Amino acid sequence: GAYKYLEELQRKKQSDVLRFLQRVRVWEYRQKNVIHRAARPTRPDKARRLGYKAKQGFVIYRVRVRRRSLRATAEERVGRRAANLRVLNSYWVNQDSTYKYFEVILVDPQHKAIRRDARYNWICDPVHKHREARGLTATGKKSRGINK
Amino acid sequence: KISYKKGAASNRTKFVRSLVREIAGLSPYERRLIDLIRNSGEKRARKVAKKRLGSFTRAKAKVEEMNNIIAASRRH
Amino acid sequence: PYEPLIDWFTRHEEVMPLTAVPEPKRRFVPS
Amino acid sequence: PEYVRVQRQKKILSIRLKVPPTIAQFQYTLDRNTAAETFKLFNKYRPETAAEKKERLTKEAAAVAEGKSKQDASPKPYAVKYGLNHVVALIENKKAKLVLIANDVDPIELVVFLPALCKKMGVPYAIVKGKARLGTLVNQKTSAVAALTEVRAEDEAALAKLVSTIDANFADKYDEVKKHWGGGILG
Amino acid sequence: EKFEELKLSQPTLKAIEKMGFTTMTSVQARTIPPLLAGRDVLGAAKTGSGKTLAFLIPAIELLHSLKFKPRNGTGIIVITPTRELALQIFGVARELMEFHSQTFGIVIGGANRRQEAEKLMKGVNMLIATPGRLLDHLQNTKGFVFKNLKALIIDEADRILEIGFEDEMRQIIKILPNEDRQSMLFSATQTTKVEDLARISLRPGPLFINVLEQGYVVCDSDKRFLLLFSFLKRNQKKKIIVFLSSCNSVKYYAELLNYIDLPVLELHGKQKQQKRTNTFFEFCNAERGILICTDVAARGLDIPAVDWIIQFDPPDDPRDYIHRVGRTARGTKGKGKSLMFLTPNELGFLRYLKASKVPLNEYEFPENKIANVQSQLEKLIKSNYYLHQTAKDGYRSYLQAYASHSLKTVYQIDKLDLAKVAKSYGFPVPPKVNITI
Amino acid sequence: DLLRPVVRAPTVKYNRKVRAGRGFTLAEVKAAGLTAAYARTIGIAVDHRRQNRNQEIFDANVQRLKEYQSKIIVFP
RNA sequence: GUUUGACCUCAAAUCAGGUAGGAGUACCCGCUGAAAAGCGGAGGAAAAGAAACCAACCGGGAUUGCCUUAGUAACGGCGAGUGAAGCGGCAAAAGCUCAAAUUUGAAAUCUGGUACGGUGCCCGAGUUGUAAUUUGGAGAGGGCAACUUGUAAAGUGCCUUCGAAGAGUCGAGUUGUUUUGCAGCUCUAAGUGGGUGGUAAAUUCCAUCUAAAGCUAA
Repeated sequence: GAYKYLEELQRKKQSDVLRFLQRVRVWEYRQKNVIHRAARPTRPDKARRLGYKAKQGFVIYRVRVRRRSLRATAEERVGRRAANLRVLNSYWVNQDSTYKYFEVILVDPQHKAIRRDARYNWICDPVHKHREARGLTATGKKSRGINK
Repeated sequence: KISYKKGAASNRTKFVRSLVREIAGLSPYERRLIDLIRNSGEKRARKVAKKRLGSFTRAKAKVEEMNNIIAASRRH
Repeated sequence: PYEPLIDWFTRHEEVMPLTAVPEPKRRFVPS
Repeated sequence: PEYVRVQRQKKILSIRLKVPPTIAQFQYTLDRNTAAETFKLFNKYRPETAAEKKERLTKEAAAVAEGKSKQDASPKPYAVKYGLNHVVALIENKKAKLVLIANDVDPIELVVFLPALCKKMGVPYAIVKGKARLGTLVNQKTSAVAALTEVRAEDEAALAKLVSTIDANFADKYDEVKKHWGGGILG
Repeated sequence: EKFEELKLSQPTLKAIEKMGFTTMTSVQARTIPPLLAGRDVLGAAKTGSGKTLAFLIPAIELLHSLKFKPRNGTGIIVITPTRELALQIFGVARELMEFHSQTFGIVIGGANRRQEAEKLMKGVNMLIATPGRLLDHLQNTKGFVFKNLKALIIDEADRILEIGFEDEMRQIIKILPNEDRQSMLFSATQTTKVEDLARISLRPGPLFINVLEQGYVVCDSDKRFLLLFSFLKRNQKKKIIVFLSSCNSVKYYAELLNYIDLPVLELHGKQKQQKRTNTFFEFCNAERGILICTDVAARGLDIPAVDWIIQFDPPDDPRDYIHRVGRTARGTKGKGKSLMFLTPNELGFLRYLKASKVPLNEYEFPENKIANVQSQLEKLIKSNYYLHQTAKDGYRSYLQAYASHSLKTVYQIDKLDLAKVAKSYGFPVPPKVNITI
Repeated sequence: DLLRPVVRAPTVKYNRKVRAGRGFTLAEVKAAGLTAAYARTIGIAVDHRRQNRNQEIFDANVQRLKEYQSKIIVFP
């Protein structure tokens, strides 16, 4: 599958091609708001290994944050904005000297596709509501420093 | 028990990384390091590489990789 | 500055594929 | 509007700044007639729609219905193939006697490797222009890739000659200008 | 005497019966009671006289006597130079051990490292291996049960010395335990370094028993199989034997030709030895048949006076081929014409032929008279899964046999164009094989 | 309660001491002639990250599994 | 062809269906924080949770809580005094799911509407990948052998070939904070790699896991 090639092309970020894509996409997002929706993940490999599935009930938001942690705060922004959505996880996509750009994956527990497909029904439970608020996300656990 | 991650580098992997580094090009510090090699020798090349990096083993790795680039480019 | 990119490794052509996956049964029998 | 302004501002800065030579391999694409005959070739190898699939399925299920049913063996289907990871999968075998790569993909990094991959593998790849038209010939909105492996004898000569043609028009013409930095002129 | 009177386990008796051997060869008769006595020994025997069975029976007797579990130890080690002989020995031993309770495996240069690594992790009670890969196994594999060494064998020491692996067995035997190990070895001839290795190996004092024009067809690498097919069609109704390298190639070509409906007999190691004897019997009695067999499987038995010797695949020991053709010429009063296929990279072999000083004849190939079946071969391979897999296995074993070849100056895998070999087997594109290139 | 391995203790203060463990191994349950997955449905604990390194502990827990198999009657 | 149509993107809905707030807050989880207060978020519990673990043994084996370890180790104008953890006994015990190679001999996936949770038909979503199978304890492909539970699904013995994994991350410099960790700025790797920890009769050895993703009752 092609997603490997995405992974190892992403591995070389400061290379000419990906720095060019960084520098065009940073500007293009700069024209856009602080928070807004993306039609598709710009790093689909990262989204999958963080748990993305391309079907109804998976929402992509691009969040802009000024330079707690920046990733956690960015997650909290969409947490307040999209209360109905539940924050799954986020990842880094782009940055600027003025702002850092992150892509967050949110899941709707109301769409029957998520409510069915018992692989993901677990997020429908009320106990998972606002994981980012309680630091239960990946960055939340990392900042809390919970490991063995 | 030794994890299969431990075993070795598959042919697909060396192929993939060679193809990536080809299509990526050379970074401005790398574009520097090639000229610094060609001009003032591997000693100063290693010094500058280690200053750019943190440790020395990564420095020798980088210098050896870039000598591979220089050799496989100029002669072929 | 800028310089053109060298094609020193693309010019070598491999005569074989990367992976020797054994062909599965289902590709030859009706599904 | 904001987004009309953005999209009109998009494609200006990209040409304003120097695109990497791995890009601008795109938009140095197949000429008019050659794309036209490529699509005429493909339109014989449209994949079966979900609707046609279901019609043949109910037909054959009804054929099994009879007492006095009928049992037969049928040959392989023939169609283009279009899914991205599947397209790369038919590469590294190799099986793609042809691959078409759309130029306009918003995550271009999904496709930047495909030209070099098929170059080194020797698959006769071509950069088609417009993912939507690939979608039209494949019962999809968009495809971004179109690989073909198996071809009937009635088109095999056409396939081979088109392969030589694309080798003449794309690999020969644009390899030296695939080989330079594009863009960089202000707008 | 016979094999069956000697004290043997019932499963070994059944295996011997189903492989059909009742009598023994005289030298094997001399060596067997020594093998039961447990003394070390060196021996001179002709290649393929049944000496493989001669050690397989008493080693399995030892495993009857000890009854140790697969995890407890590995026991018997077998060292054989070439991949072909190792595979033939494995195929001979597979049934003998299938009636018996212990475990078998292969350790060969060119096979997947991970398969054999996992097998060594599980443990193998009868190891059969080539000299080169055993060092890697003993130095790299962890937890491999090695301390036992109930016994060990070397086969045809002259050939390993010719290959140049003497350092490797010195290193191994330094790694090997000795007090539990008992060494038997077989080598038709001997040299001083072979005797040195024997002195290091044989723990007690051993008692030993000691008892022309050629065609060359320079055919380019792809049309050689099809040229064989055409030449075979033209010389139908003449009994002909073809020498290959890999048993897989023999098998695949056999049913390939059977599908094209020309009668063929197959004689390769993987077959059961009774089907082997039967096939040789119908070949000898019919007097008009195509036979496809490996170099060493042919070596192990005498050849009836034949219309054509062809060697399709490269030889294993070219010196033995020169002597074999000499003996065939002086033995078969009926003229047996011998020819070898070649590849344009192989012309060095011809100068080696000039070193043999025997005369040589060029047999020309007309580009007009071509079967033109390659498209049909491609369509068949695309159609049938079974022929697909068998062609792939034969091709894979062909390249692995090239990897195991000794004389590199005459055969370099780099010289060979692999797309074109793949076309020879009927693949447009080479299937990948893990081979060091 | 689920049946458990009798296991050897670590350290030197209790090097002489024997304990109740978590699970046997895959290798040991295979030596029992049954599978770990099916052995779960019977109420036998299984631990995969553990390794068997002592012969006597292994043999004792094997005989323990034999007597467990003997005393159990399973309903279809 | 100045036409028409494929997409992409964006708007607008008194279009259809849902969802967020607020109160309380004894317990729980994050942020902030003085000489606790405050903020944010639930639930009946919550959190954590199946080793990039602990150890050096004759090794142990998710997490959680109690006794002990123990007022010991360690820390501290080594002053005030601060203050653990392995292991062991006990309670209760639970293991699982992704992401990496193709189904390509047929997206096999699913929301919604409609006629009778299900079934049909139709819109759609989706190949920039929904299904099945595989999470390293391996697993996959076939073939042979038997078994055991509509050319149905699953388990085991043997031969051969294959056998794919978390990067602005690891790490390094510096600044602030904290008692080693955390946060910011410059830099940024490798794959028989990497991390951690012992070890010399030292051009050393072997020891132990696999991060940069996720769920899980008691």
